[PDB]
Amino acid sequence: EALVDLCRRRHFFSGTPQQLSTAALLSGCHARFGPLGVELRKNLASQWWSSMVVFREQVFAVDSLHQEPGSSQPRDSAFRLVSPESIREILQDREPSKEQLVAFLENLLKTSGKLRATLLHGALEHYVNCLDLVNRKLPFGLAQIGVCFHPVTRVGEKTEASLVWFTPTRTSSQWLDFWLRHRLLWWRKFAMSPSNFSSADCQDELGRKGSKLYYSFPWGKEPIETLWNLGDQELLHTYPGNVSTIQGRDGRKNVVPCVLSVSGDVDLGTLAYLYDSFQLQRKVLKLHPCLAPIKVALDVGKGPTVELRQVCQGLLNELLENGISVWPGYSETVHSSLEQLHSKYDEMSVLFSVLVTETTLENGLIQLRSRDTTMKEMMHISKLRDFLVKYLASASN
Amino acid sequence: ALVDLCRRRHFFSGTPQQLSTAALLSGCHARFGPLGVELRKNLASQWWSSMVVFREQVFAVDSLHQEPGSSQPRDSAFRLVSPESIREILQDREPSKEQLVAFLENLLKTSGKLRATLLHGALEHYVNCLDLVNRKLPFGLAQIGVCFHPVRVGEKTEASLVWFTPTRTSSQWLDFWLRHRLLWWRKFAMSPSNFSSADCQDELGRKGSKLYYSFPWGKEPIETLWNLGDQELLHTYPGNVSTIQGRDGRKNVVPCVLSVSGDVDLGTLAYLYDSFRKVLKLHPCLAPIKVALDVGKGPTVELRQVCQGLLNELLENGISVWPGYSETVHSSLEQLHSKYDEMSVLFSVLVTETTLENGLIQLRSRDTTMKEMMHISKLRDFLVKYLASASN
Amino acid sequence: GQLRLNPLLIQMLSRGLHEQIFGCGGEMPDEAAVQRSVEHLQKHGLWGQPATPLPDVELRLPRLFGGNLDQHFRLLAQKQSLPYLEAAASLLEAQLPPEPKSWAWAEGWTRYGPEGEAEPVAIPEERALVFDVEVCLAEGTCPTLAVAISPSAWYSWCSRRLVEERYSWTSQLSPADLIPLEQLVVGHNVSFDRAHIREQYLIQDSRMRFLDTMSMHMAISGLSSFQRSLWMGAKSWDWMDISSANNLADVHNLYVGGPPLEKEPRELFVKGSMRDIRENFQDLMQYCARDVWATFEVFQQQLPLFLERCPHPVTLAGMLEMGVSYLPVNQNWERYLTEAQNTYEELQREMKKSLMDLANDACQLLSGERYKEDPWLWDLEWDLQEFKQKQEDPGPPSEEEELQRSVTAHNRLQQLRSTTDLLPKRPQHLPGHPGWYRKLCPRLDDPAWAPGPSLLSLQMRVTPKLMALTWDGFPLHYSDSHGWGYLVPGRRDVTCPYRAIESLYRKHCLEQTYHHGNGPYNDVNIPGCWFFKLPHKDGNNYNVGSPFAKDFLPKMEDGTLQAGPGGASGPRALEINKMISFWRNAHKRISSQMVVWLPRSALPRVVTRHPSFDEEGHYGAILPQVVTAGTITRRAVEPTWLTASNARPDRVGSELKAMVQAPPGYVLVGADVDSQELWIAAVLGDAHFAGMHGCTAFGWMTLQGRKSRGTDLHSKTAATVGISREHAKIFNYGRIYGAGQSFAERLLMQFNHRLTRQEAAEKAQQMYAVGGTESEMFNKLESIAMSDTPRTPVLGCCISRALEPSVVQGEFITSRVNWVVQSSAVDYLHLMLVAMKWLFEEFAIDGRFCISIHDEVRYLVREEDRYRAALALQITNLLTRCMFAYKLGLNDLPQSVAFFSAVDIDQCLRKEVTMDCKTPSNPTGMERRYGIPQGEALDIYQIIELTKGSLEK
DNA sequence: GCTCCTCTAGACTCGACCGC
DNA sequence: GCGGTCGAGTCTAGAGGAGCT
Ligand SMILES: Nc1ccn([C@H]2C[C@H](O)[C@@H](COP(=O)(O)OP(=O)(O)OP(=O)(O)O)O2)c(=O)n1
Ligand SMILES: [Ca+2]
Ligand SMILES: [Ca+2]
Repeated sequence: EALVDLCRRRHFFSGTPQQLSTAALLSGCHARFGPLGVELRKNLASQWWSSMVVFREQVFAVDSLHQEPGSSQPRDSAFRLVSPESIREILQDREPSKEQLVAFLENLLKTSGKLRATLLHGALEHYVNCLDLVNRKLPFGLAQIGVCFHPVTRVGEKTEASLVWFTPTRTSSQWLDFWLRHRLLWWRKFAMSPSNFSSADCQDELGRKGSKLYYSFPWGKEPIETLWNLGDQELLHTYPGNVSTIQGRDGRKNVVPCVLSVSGDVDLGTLAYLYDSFQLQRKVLKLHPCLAPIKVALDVGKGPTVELRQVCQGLLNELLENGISVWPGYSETVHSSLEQLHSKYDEMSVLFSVLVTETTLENGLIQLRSRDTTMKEMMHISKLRDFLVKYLASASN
Repeated sequence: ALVDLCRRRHFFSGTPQQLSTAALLSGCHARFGPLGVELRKNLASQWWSSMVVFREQVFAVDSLHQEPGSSQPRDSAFRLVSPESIREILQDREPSKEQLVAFLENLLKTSGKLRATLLHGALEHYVNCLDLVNRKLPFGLAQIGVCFHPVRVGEKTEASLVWFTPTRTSSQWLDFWLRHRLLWWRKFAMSPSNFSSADCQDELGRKGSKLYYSFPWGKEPIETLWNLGDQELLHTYPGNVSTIQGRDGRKNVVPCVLSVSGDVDLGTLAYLYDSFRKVLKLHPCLAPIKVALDVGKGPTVELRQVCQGLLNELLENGISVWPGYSETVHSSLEQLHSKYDEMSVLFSVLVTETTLENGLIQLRSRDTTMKEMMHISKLRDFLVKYLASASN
Repeated sequence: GQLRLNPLLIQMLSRGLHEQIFGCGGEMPDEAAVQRSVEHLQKHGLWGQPATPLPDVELRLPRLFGGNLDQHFRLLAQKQSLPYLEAAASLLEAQLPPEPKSWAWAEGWTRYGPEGEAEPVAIPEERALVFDVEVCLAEGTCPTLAVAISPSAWYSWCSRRLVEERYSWTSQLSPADLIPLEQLVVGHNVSFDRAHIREQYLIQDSRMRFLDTMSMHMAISGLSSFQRSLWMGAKSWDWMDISSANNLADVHNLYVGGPPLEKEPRELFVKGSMRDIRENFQDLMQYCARDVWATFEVFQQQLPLFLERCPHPVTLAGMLEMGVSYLPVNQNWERYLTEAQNTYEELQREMKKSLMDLANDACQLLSGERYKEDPWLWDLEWDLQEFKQKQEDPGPPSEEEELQRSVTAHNRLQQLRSTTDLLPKRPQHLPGHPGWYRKLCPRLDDPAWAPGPSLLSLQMRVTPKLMALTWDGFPLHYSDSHGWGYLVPGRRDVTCPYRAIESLYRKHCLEQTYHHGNGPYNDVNIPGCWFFKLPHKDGNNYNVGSPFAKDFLPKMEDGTLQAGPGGASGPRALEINKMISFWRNAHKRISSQMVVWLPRSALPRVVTRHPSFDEEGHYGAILPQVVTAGTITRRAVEPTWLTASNARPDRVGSELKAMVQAPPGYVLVGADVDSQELWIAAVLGDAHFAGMHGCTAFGWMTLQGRKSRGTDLHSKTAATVGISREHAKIFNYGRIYGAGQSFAERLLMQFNHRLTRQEAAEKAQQMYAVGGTESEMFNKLESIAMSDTPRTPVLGCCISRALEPSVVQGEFITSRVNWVVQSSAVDYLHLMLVAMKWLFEEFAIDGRFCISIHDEVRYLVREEDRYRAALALQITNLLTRCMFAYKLGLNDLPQSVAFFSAVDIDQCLRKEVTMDCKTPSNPTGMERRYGIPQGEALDIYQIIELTKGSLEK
């Protein structure tokens, strides 16, 4: 069975079979994630945010608009925002001439806003605010997770996690190497096959040096993250005028920082992690415990159903208050055999399966099944939450 | 002025010309700083938890920012046009008046369109999520995303829940959602009386409700509820009906659609206004900065290793901490306290020579403005307890 | 013309060089010898073969002093070794007052004259000294105290760390943090003591040389590995009274005797700390003085004996020049170390994760009792311990309804909490999981608990079973009576699934009683299978305990020790184990190298004013602790640097040699001798048979063979019986060293386990029997070894007293036949060093000796003198080859071995300039992330053009 | 041909607190 | 009263060296 079909059945991917092809998945022109896929991507984005901001010094959140001011660049392919009302007016109000229509079409390429293709421009506009926040100290950084639009005609949407790192050029190379190593380690942390995450140096048309991470998809390698060593040109272009406001304190001296652009693709990263999980035997998605959308699954059988469901509802409330995702399989009206339920949970990358039987009302013991070992362990209810928290904490660090 | 205080503390961003009430409410510029972004993220997390995690049969939905787009004129959403086409039109065969007219018509007839509401995003995922729940009604779809509305394009981040129900139970579910949303909005506010509700009627006569926050200039709609019926679902799914019928007991029925949509940018603005010596008493579950670490009287290396450990401690636990010890500027204690008050810092931690001697760290509470001593080992547990308490 | 030939049609040296080196006249070859050589070559089919002549070389060599080439080298060595032998003789004739009563404590050197009067001095201010350095191992590599003796008065020195009560110092060392000091410094294992000298790390060379009593002991009365083993075991045996180990106590007992030295049981430097060293300062100083006096007595009793057994001064000059090794390093060394360690840790983590995944996937065989059919996990414990005990849609709930539902759910959940008393106070450890999986997982009570099988490791007996390792298609099996092994299916005599073994072997044979090996071992009695042990290096009697040992890496690279089923993470773990073997086995030595970084002030003016120089960079030097004579063969021994390791695309940390980088303004000029030992054996055979190069078949093949074309000895040996080149090279080198037929048989069995003992014996006999190609070369080696006093046929260096036939009778012949060739090679190295130093001093060439690995010579020469250095290397090689021929009675030299094939000029010590040295630790390359352009390899013709055929600037 | 050592690691064995 | 885990004790195979600290 193909992995894409399994993901579609278990709601990791969404769309028609025409949208489940490799080209359609890579394009990003359509919503390609179900609720489980959305939760997996949210977990991946939260891990990236924690690693790159929370545990890192002088990295701050930045918000940027999807629209950018219009530009007259020679070959910008970014789609333009045109008001339909203005077009309707022009075309059915005063009947202009051919030259007037030519001018109107020219104006659409001179004042119409454009959808952002990268998050680099958004972070640069907030450079002064972050300079003021850090008392003009260096090195600081800006991180943002958002949607970037890319031409494919059709428009493709891809979610980008971008870290813009400001640092003096004297440490630009060491910072670039450290960031490359850290990103490689972060991508290989949750990978069952870390050897499939590669790295290679690339050069742009302007001669700048940089790296580019890869993942070995079955069809071939795809760039899941790119690092660029951009000079001071970007900051100067974004702030044409006095240089005093652009300079940052490199200790006892004021230096214009060198911009490092670290750009990851979390949609392609989630696809890569879904491919890494499947072995490519029991069909099971061996997602990392920090990335599994569902960690605990509850079930009820051999009633009385009222007491068992009340106990399961109490356990669900207890687990949710501690930040554990639980799939309430007891509320399902249609019941299936435990073999099919176990197969479904394994295909959904559910870490643990909890079964609350009628014997639980007497001694409090529940049957705990693990995804990794497919072994059932009798554990007491009061000790389930602590075990799950300890397991998640150990799997995190 | 609250706006200036939030701009100087990195809650609000932009030029002073963009700090006007109209500019703030339009959403045409990124109006939030890093602290504002963190506060908005905390509010979004609270909304997501209360509406999905602690709710039955509510699931995540991810939808595109563009719609297939159509000729329907009433549409005012900005369109998506490839610049390369226009360049080809203007720098090549050089067509004529009629051909330019045809090209302009084709832009409105067939092109992308920016979304104005998240309602249509969930309706496209209705079938897949219905299959996910084994067609068991009721179930809902929640999504927090940015929507574009013409004012220049204004951007507003909207948290929307599309609650599919059988027709008979529409009113009860709508009232339950209204009361739940009102309680959720009033939970984080020091002045719950400022939040209010008022019934409203749609153009097509569909009944609904709205939630308002009493801003100092007036009441602005922060959330709007509607009873859309089966019109939208049938519009999005023409042809066969058996593929959009949920299960209501034994009988099947096309579910009614309830639209629960709130603006989290305007909600963040309302909570900033409610939080307002200048002190911002943000709710502890919403405050972007909870722990502030400070040093005093030296020595440097040992205290910084102390504060550094107290920081990895609170970061592993999951508590956001502002590293105020790494600051090169040696500001006064009262200045630091005032700055932390302005930045809505929950608790301030002071590390001195006594901490090296005994191990006690002075803890200052923003609400009571009192200084208390506490051991290092008990700081994490106290912070976790305090956060848990506030969350309930 | 300039072309000279040989009666065997071998191109000889050109007239221009021949008249300068060997003079004119010569002697007509004898008709009988030429006829015999022609007959011998014709019998082997090595006569009349075509040979393309090489272009003639003309060069004006520098004035060769004396009559012959030998007198020139003697004069050069005597001039180089005069100021040091003078100091050595002064030490021999020195009279020294007794040890001082009370040592001083102030910083710096202290002079102790008569009656033990203390007097501080900045430096000893003496020509000759005997050195002994004590360093606090716990504190670091910086020396702590040092005691030295002089012919005038005693001296002592203590570091500032020992004296001053300051807090912890910086990690990086400086020349100002070392012992301050022509000059001669003597000691036991003086290579270690040399590394603690300030002036020894400067880029410019100071006139200081070191005599190591251990090297002289090995040259005089050294012990072989077997001799060392016998001597250690005991303490035909008449040689034990004249030989001793390299310890100072054993050497003192052997050469001076008297009251034997006793090692201090306190061991403050080895084991203690700074405080203990401070407390017992006087006793440590007394022990150091005892060691210094013992070394002085050893030197007094050794120097005349060493000069009598090694009368040629070239040997002494070379030994003095082998002890001044200087490996320059920069800030890239720290990078390399950090990258290698990080890669090693990452690969260890990945391998552990793969093993945990294999263990987790192995548990699924419990269902249906499928583990009984697994070829590997059939015998494990799969027991499981039992647990021990002591509608239509309703509308939305109202606020009261939801509140009461929540509170009643909470109360119902809290009611079950009272059942904690009903549970045993000692919880079970994973009863549901099988028995073997319980061991691999830590208990929940453990404070160091980790999820899954976190205790699994490579060394356990279940890892090979989880990885499904197979030996030639046979699953591995551990027998307590015989260790590890493998099961061969097909026998017709929980039960092991022999049918599964048969199916697996059929699959392996189709996709890629009938087996020979360590023995069927019918005592194990596994139904349907036989138990053959894994071949151990020590022998069939010994039993293996781990198939992941360092002796199985060649066996698994050949495709025999393969991971079978579970191929997702199975073979990946084996690949990771192969990749990190070198770093695992040698990270302690590499990371502990004593690196000292010079200040910018101490750097010469050339380095600071170079375009490639960087102000933020640090240039340092690693001084190898090379024992100039660490074996009976007098070859330098160093585990870290003096090895055959080279950068590999699948080894972590293999590029350590590439990290030795020349400083700006200087370049590393090197050259590798092409088949040095083979050529030495060939020329010995040629001089023994008929007195002319190429008379022997072995010499003719050595001179005419070419690796590329496929006529060389190693390629022909490999093609004769079908072996790999490296294995054939090992075979041929062992045979030349004197290995018997048993060594050949064991090598054939080890390289190809499919060979039986009888077939290996037959193949070894056929190879050794080839009236053969190397008979005369060997007869010569046996004659030299069996003489009364076996001396080197070039410099006349006498053999170790422990190997003379007067004390070993007819024993230890395989050692002496190897000693002859290896000591000839060492004398060749000595001649090379003497000639290179003479050429550098005469023509004012700025450079110094860098390192001598195996048959390679490296010189840190200024860049502006890189071609002059290459021409000097070519001239020295020509002179050494001519001297070797002259000492054997041959006043000529073949053109094919007269000059180097390529004199490397590179910024690092890589094996070849074309290599990029990509390794899991440095995947990009040397040039990509360090700035090392490829070097230039030049032949003699290219060097002549760029130097105008002269050495003067 | 082929000793010794000190060492780490692993696994089998047996006495022994302690809870049932 | 008795057996269940647990903590050393020991036995053994691999590894590093046979120098100086
Ligand atoms: N099997 C071997 C090979 C080499 N050496 C020694 C003798 C040489 O002087 C030195 C370097 O030899 P290499 O193996 O590096 O090169 P070779 O001299 O063997 O030439 P080739 O590699 O072309 O066979 O190492 C040895 O003892 N045993
Ligand atoms: Ca010494
Ligand atoms: Ca060579």
